[PDB]
Amino acid sequence: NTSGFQLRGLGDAQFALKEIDVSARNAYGPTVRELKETLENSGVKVTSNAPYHLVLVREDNQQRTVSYTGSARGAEFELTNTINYEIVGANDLVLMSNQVQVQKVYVHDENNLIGSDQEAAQLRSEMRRDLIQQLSMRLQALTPAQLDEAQR
Amino acid sequence: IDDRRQSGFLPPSFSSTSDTGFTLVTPYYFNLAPNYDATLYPRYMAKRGMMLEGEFRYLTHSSEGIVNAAYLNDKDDHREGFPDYSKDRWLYGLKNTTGLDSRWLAEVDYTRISDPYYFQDLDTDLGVGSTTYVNQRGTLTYRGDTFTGRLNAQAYQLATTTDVTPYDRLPQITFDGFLPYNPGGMQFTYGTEFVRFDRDLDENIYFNDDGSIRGKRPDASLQGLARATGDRMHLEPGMSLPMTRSWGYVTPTLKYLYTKYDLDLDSQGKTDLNKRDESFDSNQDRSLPLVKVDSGLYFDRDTTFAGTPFRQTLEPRAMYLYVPYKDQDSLPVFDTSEPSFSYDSLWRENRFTGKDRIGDANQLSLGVTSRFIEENGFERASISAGQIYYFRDRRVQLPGLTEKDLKRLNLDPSGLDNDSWRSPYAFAGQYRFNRDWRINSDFNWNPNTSRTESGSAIFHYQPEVDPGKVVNVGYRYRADARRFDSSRGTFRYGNENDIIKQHDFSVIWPLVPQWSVLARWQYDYNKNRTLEAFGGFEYDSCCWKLRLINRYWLDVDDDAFLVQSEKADRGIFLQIVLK
Ligand SMILES: CCCCCCCCOCCOCCOCCOCCO
Ligand SMILES: CCCCCCCCOCCOCCOCCOCCO
Ligand SMILES: CCCCCCCCOCCOCCOCCOCCO
Ligand SMILES: CCCCCCCCOCCOCCOCCOCCO
Ligand SMILES: CCCCCCCCOCCOCCOCCOCCO
Ligand SMILES: CCCCCCCCOCCOCCOCCOCCO
Repeated sequence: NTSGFQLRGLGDAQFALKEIDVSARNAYGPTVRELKETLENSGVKVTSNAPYHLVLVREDNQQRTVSYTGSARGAEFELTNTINYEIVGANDLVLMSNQVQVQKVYVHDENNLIGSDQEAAQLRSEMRRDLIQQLSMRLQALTPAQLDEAQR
Repeated sequence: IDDRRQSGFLPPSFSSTSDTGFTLVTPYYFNLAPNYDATLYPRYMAKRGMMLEGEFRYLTHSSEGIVNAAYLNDKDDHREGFPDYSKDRWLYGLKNTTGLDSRWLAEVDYTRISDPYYFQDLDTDLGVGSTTYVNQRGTLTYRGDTFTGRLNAQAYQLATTTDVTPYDRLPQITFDGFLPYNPGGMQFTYGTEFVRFDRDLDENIYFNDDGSIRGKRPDASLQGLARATGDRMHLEPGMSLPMTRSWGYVTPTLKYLYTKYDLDLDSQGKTDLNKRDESFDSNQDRSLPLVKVDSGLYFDRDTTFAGTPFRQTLEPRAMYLYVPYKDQDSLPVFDTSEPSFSYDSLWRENRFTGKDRIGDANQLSLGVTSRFIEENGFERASISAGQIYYFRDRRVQLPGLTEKDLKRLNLDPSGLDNDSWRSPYAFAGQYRFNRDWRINSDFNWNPNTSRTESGSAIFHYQPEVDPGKVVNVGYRYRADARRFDSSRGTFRYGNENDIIKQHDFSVIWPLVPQWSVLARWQYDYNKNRTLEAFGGFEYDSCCWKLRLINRYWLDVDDDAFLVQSEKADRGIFLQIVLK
């Protein structure tokens, strides 16, 4: 009891919003699929019939060189995955909107391109699951009490 | 106002690099754009002739793509003696992606150049570095709710003459799916793959007039199974049973990996080198069980920093991994690479990528992650620390990194221990803020050799939604890189020539109203050499915008003798803009 730390109890990972229509620009893809999967495993059912939708628009996978070899050639690549999500409510009204991103660095080989592509793929999978984790944490903090307060 | 449709000339740009000489570009923006646009880039150069580029872009619901073209009649000369030299420089490629709404995803990533020196002479967009290859791939993907099938035809075109010819995955078919289950029951997964790796080696020596030979392509440095081609089938069924609780989770997983190779050795590889040392088997076989137990706990806490309430979660994680040892030295490497050590390394079923090498395992990976979440669900900070404890050794290594180095290489690089009882300590830190504050750190310390393997400290500074003030400070270190050696035909650990210890500085800052300073400096402490350094001013008038910089940078080069040389250049760059 010196620290103040103690195990998590149901009341924390309760997930207030227990139902939401998860859709994406990439209608069928690893991101959205594993997202709906994680949510369902968390206790939240996913259905097109819903007043509240989580829409994933523009998932972007960027890559840039961040370090260089002794011959001024690419040594390490930095992959940055960025998903732009918006929460939509009644009558196609964008209730809110934000982005979530993550980035990781891997060693690129100029003489082993396919291996580097595999490494990049695995890295993209891990980053994917991390982004889904973050989106989960964000959706958990939501409450149905937060309304549209639309005004025009 | 509209005026997004500038269907006329775009604000031009000048460049005097004292190497490319006077260079004027005068872009034209074809705004046939309800949803798709076009752009023409007529670049005039002094040392070289007049060239033109064409960039088409289209963006719609369920579709996205960019088409690129470029042509130049080479005025500049005396790159004649260089091999694969062309006077008609051209580039054409398609980066497509269709069917994001359907279950049929058609991706395309094609790019064909005229000669390896296209980017080393004409490309200035990617300034500091320069791509040594371009993608020639086409992917068709069906994606059911329960499974996912993919036909992929991927290849690469060398934008250099000093790298080995890349392998082709002419037909890579993958079928990865799961099985419907009920909460409390077992979960079944399966991953199948079939790839035909092929490659057209060009080991033909290039000549002179009096000097006779002057250098041979790197492909002629490949020996034995390094010259191998052929097909590979992988079957990987697996089962998992995740017992999840609100405070912790324990997930046992048992998989089985079966890989079979139908190889071809092109004779020169097998008749000469192999027979000179060992035997060759075109029919190869591998079968391994895999056990993975993943446990973890969840702790919570309530803190308050600067009035802002944060939730500091403590997340300890443990993972046991068992894979029995099988001699895989008789196998060739096609898609396998060995990534350097990090925190993620602790939670991977295999320390290798691809399927050519399955790491012999008997490990207990221990780690922890403390993260700070503000009650809107936002992750503001994250700290991760871990280490792997080895109960056995790591015998399965890449070609040239196993006990080949003991014999046919007589080498023992510093910092390489595969027989120690523990891994380096892995630290991964991250501190974020929405008004674009962002510091990211990574550090890996080997206690056995008492040496730093990998280091990283990246910092991105911005103020209160003011896009004028930006400050980037980065420090990077890397000495555990495992890369294929062109001059040795095998893999190599910690190349003395390619060891990374570099810093990257960048800044944009307001001096006086309508004026701002722009600067950047990349420096390699290993060569004690500056990669890139530019500085200048940006005048932001009420009507126009003027950016002028003095720039010094190194560009990649491969001389007539086919060795990787770095060659620098200084120049003045000017650009106008209306926004
Ligand atoms: C999209 C599949 C392309 C992969 C085919 C293998 C190419 C590997 O060699 C590249 C260099 O060879 C020149 C390519 O040949 C002409 C290409 O243009 C024809 C369009 O398919
Ligand atoms: C005859 C199996 C080899 C040794 C016996 C081990 C018994 C448990 O392992 C069974 C898995 O063996 C792999 C079978 O080959 C792949 C077929 O399953 C893949 C599904 O596509
Ligand atoms: C826990 C550290 C040592 C365990 C290494 C596994 C091999 C020796 O232990 C065998 C007896 O343990 C029972 C089963 O072990 C786990 C399953 O993997 C062993 C394959 O039979
Ligand atoms: C013989 C001279 C030594 C060769 C240059 C090595 C210098 C490396 O250390 C430089 C560290 O000094 C940092 C000062 O920062 C000034 C740059 O910041 C301005 C941003 O462009
Ligand atoms: C450019 C932003 C202002 C910060 C000053 C950094 C200047 C570094 O660029 C120098 C470019 O000259 C290239 C020569 O490299 C250094 C050679 O002298 C070192 C002696 O070993
Ligand atoms: C034709 C160009 C020859 C000049 C040699 C280039 C030297 C490399 O340094 C470029 C940047 O160095 C600082 C010069 O800054 C330009 C003026 O702006 C200064 C305000 O930061």
